[PDB]
Formats: sequence, C-alpha cells, structure tokens
Amino acid sequence: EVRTIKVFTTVDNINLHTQVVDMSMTYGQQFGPTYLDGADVTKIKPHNSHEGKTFYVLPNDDTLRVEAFEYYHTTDPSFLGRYMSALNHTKKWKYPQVNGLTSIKWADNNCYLATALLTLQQIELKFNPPALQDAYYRARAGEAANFCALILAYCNKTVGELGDVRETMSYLFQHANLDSCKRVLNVVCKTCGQQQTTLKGVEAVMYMGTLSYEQFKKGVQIPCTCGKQATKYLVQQESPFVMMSAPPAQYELKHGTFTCASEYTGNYQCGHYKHITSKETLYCIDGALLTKSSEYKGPITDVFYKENSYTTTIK
Ligand SMILES: O=C(N/N=C/c1ccc[nH]1)c1cc(O)c(O)c(O)c1
Ligand SMILES: [Cl-]
Ligand SMILES: [Zn+2]
Repeated sequence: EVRTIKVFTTVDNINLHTQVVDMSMTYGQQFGPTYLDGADVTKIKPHNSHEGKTFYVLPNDDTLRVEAFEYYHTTDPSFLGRYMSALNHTKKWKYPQVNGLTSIKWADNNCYLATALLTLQQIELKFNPPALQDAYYRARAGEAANFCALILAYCNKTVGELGDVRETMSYLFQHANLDSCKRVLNVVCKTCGQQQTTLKGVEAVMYMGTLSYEQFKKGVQIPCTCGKQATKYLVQQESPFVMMSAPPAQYELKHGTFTCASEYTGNYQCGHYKHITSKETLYCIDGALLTKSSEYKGPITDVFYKENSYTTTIK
C-alpha cells in the first residue's frame, strides 16, 4: 500500500508550499533537513497527525532562497538550522511579565538575553529584517520564544552558551534602522592638536570605555600615537538613546539619571547579569525576580540613556 499525506513546507512560516510526502520515507529523504516547530524531524517518517502541518526546510530552490533572504536578511547556510535548534529550547522557557515588561525566567545561561530583551523594551528601536520585526512584536506581547531563538541565531550563540550583553546589542543594532543616528567627537592632544571625527549608525550610539554619559560630555582620557594622553569629548549627538559600556566595575546608579543598565557579577568565563531600570524607583529585574531600592551600587557594565539632540557648549 502506498500512503501519502499533504504537508506544507516553508522558510518564513508565512509563505506555504504544498507537498505530498510518502509515509514510508523520512522527511530527510524527501525534503532534506526538516523541522516541526523547532523539532528536527529529518530522520522521522510522516505521521497521520502531520497532515496539513507546516514544516521548515532549508532554502534548497531559488524561490525559498529569495523568501528566506527577504525574511531574515542573511544567506548563512546554517542559519535556519541554528534558529530551529534554539527554538526547540526557547519555546520551553517562561516569559513572565515583570514590572510591565516581558522578561525571561532563568534557564540555560540566558541572563544576558533577559537583560537585552528588557532593555529593548525601554529604547526606541526598529528592526529591519521582517523576521525580527514580527518576532519582536510577539515578544513585547509576552510570546518571546521566536525572538530569543532569532537573537541566538543572529549572534551565532547556542542555548546555554555564555553571552555578552554589549556584543548582543551590537548584533541587534546592526539589524536595526539607525541611519538617522549621528555622533561628532573631538580629541585633543597637547602635542598633536585636535582631531574631530563623525560616527554613524551603530558606532554613533555605542561607546566602550566609560559608563557615564555626563563624563563623555565633559571629556575622557585616552592614549595618543605620540605617547601623551589626549582628551575625547562629545561634540554633537543625534539619536533616541545612547549606550555607554565599560569592563564591569563598582558603579553608582542614581534614580532619574539613566534609563536602564546591565549588572554583571563573576569573571570572564562565567557570571550572571541582572537588569536595573529607573522608573518611579530603581527596580532590579533578575529574570523572574524583582527587587527595588532607592539607591544602587554594583558592578555595572552597560548603561542606557535617553537622547534626542545634544550639542556641546565646549568651545
Ligand atoms: O559594536 C561595534 N561594532 N559592531 C560591529 C559589528 C559587526 C557585526 C556585528 N557587530 C563597535 C565598534 C566600535 O569601534 C566601537 O567603538 C564601539 O563602541 C562599538
Ligand atoms: Cl521592529
Ligand atoms: Zn599626541
């Protein structure tokens, strides 16, 4: 007896492609690598309950290649497999609402993702790939599994791998529309004079070296090619936020002077992030956990600030 069922294949879970599969052969023998809501069914034969269901496959014809690129803005051949592998885990995570924001219950070293997700919900940012647009909308509503799996895939991190928040934000920002963002800096050395530089896009909203936006405006000390220490300060800023990052160090966060921040306790190869948000008071969100305080001091590694347009007064 020959037995078949109808299923649909997809790369973006929107555009469906009708298929007829032989129930005596595995999905892999018929489609190549195949996934059912994240689960790898490549070595599995069709079941009756599969009729009418949607399966992800790899982009193995030109139609799927175009659909995949338009949705994800990547042509990495291993992307869909990494996204599905992550999703099979992230769909089992829990996403509690904590102080009005979608968080993530701790699992699989996902603290860096929780902090990143909580941060995104407090800054003005639009994603460019439809995959991220669609999944971020769902994440804001509380169903963040597909968004978290996409972050992992885009960042080339597997579930359980230790992650860095600054690096993760850099990747997400690279897939965001920051074309309107502009930064002008000036650098003064007593021996070499001045040099002004203009930064755009991701480099216009991120800085590595100090956590304090105010000190960035007053001036920070850096090396120069001659051997002297030069001073760098912010001349002009056009962006809806800025992100200031530094190696973790004890730092005091004062209510009302920042938007949110990331706290890291541990060492290079192992640690834990928490999220601090400045609202009516200071709330510390640690996955599902919530505490509050009027003051905060801790090992801070990233601080986010509101912005619109800033121009210096330094002459
Ligand atoms: O993140 C930064 N660049 N990102 C690059 C990238 C490519 C793909 C993913 N990320 C970055 C670079 C700098 O030179 C900074 O001075 C800085 O603050 C940030
Ligand atoms: Cl978006
Ligand atoms: Zn110099």
